Amino acid sequence: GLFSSDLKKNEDLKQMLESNKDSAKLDAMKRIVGMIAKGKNASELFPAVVKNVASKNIEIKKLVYVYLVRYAEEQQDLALLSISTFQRALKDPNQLIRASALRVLSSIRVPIIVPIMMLAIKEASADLSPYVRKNAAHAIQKLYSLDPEQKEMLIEVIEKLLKDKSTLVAGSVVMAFEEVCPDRIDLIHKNYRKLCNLLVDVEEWGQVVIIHMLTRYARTQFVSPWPYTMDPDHRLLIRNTKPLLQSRNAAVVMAVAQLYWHISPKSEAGIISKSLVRLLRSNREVQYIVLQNIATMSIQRKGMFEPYLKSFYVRSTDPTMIKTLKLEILTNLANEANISTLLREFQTYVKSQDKQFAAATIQTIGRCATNILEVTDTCLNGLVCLLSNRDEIVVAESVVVIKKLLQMQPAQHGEIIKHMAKLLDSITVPVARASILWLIGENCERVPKIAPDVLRKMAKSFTSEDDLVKLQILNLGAKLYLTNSKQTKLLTQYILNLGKYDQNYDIRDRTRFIRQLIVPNVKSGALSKYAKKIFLAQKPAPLLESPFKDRDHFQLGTLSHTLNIKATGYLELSNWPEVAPDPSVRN
Amino acid sequence: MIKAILIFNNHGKPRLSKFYQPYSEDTQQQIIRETFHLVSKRDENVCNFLEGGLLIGGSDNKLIYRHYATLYFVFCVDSSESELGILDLIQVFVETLDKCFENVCELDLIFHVDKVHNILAEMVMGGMVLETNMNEIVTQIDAQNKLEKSE
Amino acid sequence: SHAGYQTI
Amino acid sequence: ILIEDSDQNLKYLGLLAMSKILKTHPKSVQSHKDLILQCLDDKDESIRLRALDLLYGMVSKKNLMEIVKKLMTHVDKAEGTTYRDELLTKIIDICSQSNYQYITNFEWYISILVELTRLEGTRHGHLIAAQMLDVAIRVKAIRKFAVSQMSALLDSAHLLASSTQRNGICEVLYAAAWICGEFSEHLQEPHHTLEAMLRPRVTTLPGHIQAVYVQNVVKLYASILQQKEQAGEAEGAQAVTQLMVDRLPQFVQSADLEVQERASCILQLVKHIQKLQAKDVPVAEEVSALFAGELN
Amino acid sequence: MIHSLFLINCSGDIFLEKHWKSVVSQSVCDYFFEAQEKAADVENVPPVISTPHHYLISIYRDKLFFVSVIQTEVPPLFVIEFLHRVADTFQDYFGECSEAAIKDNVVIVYELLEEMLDNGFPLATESNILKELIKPPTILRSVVNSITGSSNVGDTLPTGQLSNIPWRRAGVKYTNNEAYFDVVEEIDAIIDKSGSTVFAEIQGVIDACIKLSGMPDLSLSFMNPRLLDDVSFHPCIRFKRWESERVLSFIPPDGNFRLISYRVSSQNLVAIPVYVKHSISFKENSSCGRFDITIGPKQNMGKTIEGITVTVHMPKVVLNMNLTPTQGSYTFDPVTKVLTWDVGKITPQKLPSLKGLVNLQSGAPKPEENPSLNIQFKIQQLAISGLKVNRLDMYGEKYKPFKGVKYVTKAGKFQVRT
Repeated sequence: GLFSSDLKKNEDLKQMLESNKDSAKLDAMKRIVGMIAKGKNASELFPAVVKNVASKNIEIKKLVYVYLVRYAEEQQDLALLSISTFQRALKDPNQLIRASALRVLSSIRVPIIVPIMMLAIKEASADLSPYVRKNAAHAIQKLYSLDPEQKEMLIEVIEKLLKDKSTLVAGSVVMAFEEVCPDRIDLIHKNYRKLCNLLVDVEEWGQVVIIHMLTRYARTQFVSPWPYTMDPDHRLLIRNTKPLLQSRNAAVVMAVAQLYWHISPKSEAGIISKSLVRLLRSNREVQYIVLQNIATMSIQRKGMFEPYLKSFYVRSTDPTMIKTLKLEILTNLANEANISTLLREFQTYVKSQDKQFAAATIQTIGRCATNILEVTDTCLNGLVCLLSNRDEIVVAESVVVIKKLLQMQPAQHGEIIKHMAKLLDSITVPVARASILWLIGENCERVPKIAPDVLRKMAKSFTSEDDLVKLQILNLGAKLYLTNSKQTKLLTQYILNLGKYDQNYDIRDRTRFIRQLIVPNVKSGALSKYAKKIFLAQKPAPLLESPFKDRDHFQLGTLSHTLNIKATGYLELSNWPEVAPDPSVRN
Repeated sequence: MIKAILIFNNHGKPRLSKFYQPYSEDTQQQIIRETFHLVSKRDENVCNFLEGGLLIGGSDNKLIYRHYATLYFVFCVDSSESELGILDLIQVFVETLDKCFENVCELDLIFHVDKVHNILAEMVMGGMVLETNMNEIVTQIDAQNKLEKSE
Repeated sequence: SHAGYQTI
Repeated sequence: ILIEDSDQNLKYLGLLAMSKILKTHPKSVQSHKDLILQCLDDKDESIRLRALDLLYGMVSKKNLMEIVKKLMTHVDKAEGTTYRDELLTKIIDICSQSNYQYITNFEWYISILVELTRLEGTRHGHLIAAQMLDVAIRVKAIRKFAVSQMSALLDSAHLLASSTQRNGICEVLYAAAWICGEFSEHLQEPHHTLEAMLRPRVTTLPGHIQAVYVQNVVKLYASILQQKEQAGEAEGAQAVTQLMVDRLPQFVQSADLEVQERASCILQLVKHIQKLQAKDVPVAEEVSALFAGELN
Repeated sequence: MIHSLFLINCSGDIFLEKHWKSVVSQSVCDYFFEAQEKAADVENVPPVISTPHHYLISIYRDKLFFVSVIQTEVPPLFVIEFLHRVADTFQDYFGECSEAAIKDNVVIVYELLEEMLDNGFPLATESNILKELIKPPTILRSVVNSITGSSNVGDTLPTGQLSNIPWRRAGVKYTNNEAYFDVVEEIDAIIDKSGSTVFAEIQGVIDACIKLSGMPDLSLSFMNPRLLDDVSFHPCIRFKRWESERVLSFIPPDGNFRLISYRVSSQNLVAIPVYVKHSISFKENSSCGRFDITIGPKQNMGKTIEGITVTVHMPKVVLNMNLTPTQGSYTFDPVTKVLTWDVGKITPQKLPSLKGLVNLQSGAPKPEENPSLNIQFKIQQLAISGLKVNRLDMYGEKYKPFKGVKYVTKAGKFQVRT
């Protein structure tokens, strides 16, 4: 290969593949693998490459296998040429080679060789070397994905493999179970005892997989522990997993945490949060997932994170999404015994360079204000002070939160509204603009000397306003009309005329609705006589609930709650049985 | 006609830089960087006829390019030039480099760039195409080589 | 490489 | 010949030149329409874009629908979100040019538009929604059709609500609801329609979508209230009122100020309705008057 | 589990393409690119991204993105730890996971990936076994390979794979029998504006290099194990004996090896070795301000503080700075507004400082806070926790190996408010 036509170079590679020199073959294959790694279409070399599948140079053999994996699915006819080589390799005394052959054979995605692969799997289960058996487990999974109809036989094979005492095999076998027949719990019952006893002796990746499986069946064999005595088998499960908590593998730790969260007695499970905290000492990618799990847990068991509160403090180096998650955790952990500290910290957080974070912080303060009524006066005061901040986002956000606070506590805060009326001149963000107008309307009887001035200002700007704002203008006007048509009906009419021609039909719909409702007319009946009751109806306070409340049905630790979506392949957890199923099945 | 000819790798490092229209040294460097982002980010299946950059004096001009392996060849030309004709000229320029370097490679761009420039000078003079006959351009290149070897 | 370590 | 070649550089240029011809003698250019459609199968999007431009120029009443079927075929198999957004936009622009100049069968058009709502992930769902409203409003003749299709879209909201992004899939619901409310007289099962609108899932929709729903829902209620009060089914009307009683309390807790605002004033209206109906008052007349004020 | 893997450089380019279950279109990477574009920083790119048909799990590390493609439900940390481990493996074989290392060893890394991941499931995972399955790319070996035709791929499953001690090789001998221990502690601390300690804890980890012949059974014990808590353990450790004896008994793996990690309880006040005096003046809408920072020793335990670096992320109002350092080196990046001061080490005869004026954007308002301080430092021959090892014993072998251990404390997550 050199600075020339790729076609010609490929022909030269064919010459190398045909050449009797092993080094020529190696060179070609390395170049070919490089092309595979680069996503290049080396498929045209397939009939030339396959000829070297029988080469004695093990280095080449590996390179060939790569090639075949990459293109055999496409060149299904040509791929058939490699079959005998694998078949012979499977009979070789060297089990490393046998295993390699088994793997490669199974990876060939050609429907023609299914019968062959099936036979190979059966023989593989009978291999007697645990190394090959481990590979056999993977072969099962592979065949299943290629031919679902063989499932019954594959199940029989798994059933056999489940009896293997070797810890180097069982891990993969369990994985295969989940991949092929996750519902066949009847195949495991007898094996539970050793699965528990040997779990600590299983390689870390297997342990993760096994534990997830274990929790899923545990919820059918046992009944919620939270007088109830603990089943020796239940106890076995938990007492054996205990030591795993200190594992170096974060996934393992999480798996352990999962187990206790969904199985362990609520009075005992508290311990796992200690470990969950040390997970935050690892790589950020891990931390992201961990924080989601913590937050999910904290919405129910606040006491499990309580003593570690300061560990959730946000550092300026944290990514916005990390800052956000920590903030939510702190939110859930806020209470009257620590809110004074948190508020000081939050006050600092509000001034962060990360305005997105600061905005969220402001929202959080509002949320904790509704949680702790005892501090809302001071919460409000600080929040109000933020209105003087030169930043548009900061102020606009605080306006919205204040609105919410006023919904919660509709006390005499006309002075805030008065201030808001002045702020409105500078407010750019439509949401806040609308919010201000809404507050004015809600308490226009408390600021009746201001409202009509605001009204005509808005009336002039109406066509340039956001549709949301326009809707507030309409509602504001309606209230002003009903309570003071003698001064505002002209402007009201103008506004109605503006709505009348506005292209956003939602506005027009609201406009005709209001017009008919508040403007005296031919059919001004009883309901129109209640317009003042309708517009002056007292509204209920908002519920600022945490989003994790919607993840209760997802199993903690799974992809599905990290997405908040029932992800492909996700199995839902069973509910606790009224009574436990016949224990002797597990004997 | 030709405003500049640039050769650079997939990391923006230069292999050849020859300008015909006057630019400041910083402008030249910036043009290269601009060009790099404009060319190296294009897929292998993207039309070789690109719009011009702005640092060169305007997008009316064109960036005709060709690349392989990790090397990019860009011909900055003005709006009146034949993008197709240029591409043809680019390839035969390369053919000349092969004729003179017995298959030109990156190492010739790296360590023999002075001769690459000599060759290039025979191909293009002042941004105007000096030679289109590939055997004649080699002939004159070797005539100079012989002169050098002689004395 | 042994330099710098505390004998133990 | 240049277009038929493999060199994308000159292929593009050929198409560019073809455009120059199209601009003055499209009557001859139309002969290569199929070729231009075939050009969309290349990898270089500037060619594919040029082809779309040429297709725009070549579309007429004698080949619109046919070209559209192929345009759809392409966007269906096409990959790339922004590419698809462009394809969508172009399909729309092509068929909408000069007030849908080449569409005589709007029934067809809308069903196409419905297929376009299935383009999951598009950032121009609001564009589609605008088109939905434009035709349903303008083409009176097929409003019944549009209503039935939009009611289907409203039932499909449980899937459409999988993406509540601004200008995304959920914007379809904006339009669908508006039409079904305004043209509720073309509903066959307005009760069902309401039940679909009353689904708890609605609370996860974008604020302005929910706002649309509660406004159309009370219009839909006005229609069914009139239906039952006209029929004389007072107890049926009591059940209807009870549904309002049992649904508005959910919406009033919406985070969207205007949803909870409208919901609150609606519930207050409902309170009065329940009292007046308890007093044997035919309130549907007064209620329907709140919507009857505008047809366009 | 995993269907495919793409190695993507922060530039937005794809360098290494792998497929195990089927061929995944490169267009799936557009969803990542979109997310990358939406994020204001590579650190803030969501590790989990859902697409219409695929789930994208990814890790950002060393300017590389490890983007895996999964079509079914797989526990996120399972995947994350796995991918992370792969990157660690690359560091083991090529010094570090870098795009350069990858493009220069494509065939080798391609092969490594094929051994490590089997049809989406973990296969070769333990370092020492993998090291025997595929020999590291030693230039001396490559010479031998060109001479003899020797492979880098073995033909015998390493005996340790089927042993009861899977984390290590069998039959390995050294003439230079030795073992090195490295006790590293990191100080995690939050200091407020007043200089008060907001939060602090100690993160420790003990690594080791094992060059001991045969299968020695090590026994590590501490003089003050009571200070250890929430200790992680590598699986090779006989946890039961840790619990009943409070002794770390185990037969270690060869070479580079992480043994345990631990936390020092907050019940003990964490000594802070460095204090900071500071003042930054920002007059609203001024063309300039003032900067003054002094770094000094505090609870340094009589040891030298060295390798000191101060990093500050300034607000957009800052255009440049007129600062003069007392030592080390002052530099400032006006592009990203980053202030970096190489402090060096502290000599008590004169404490280091950086001071001068700040060039601000005229007409732009002063910031509501001063940027927090990120400060690095190291103290050798010092375990700030006071952790001390009691004994290191060995059983099963007869030689008397070099035994050595170091104690060192470095800055952990050390940040100061201002």
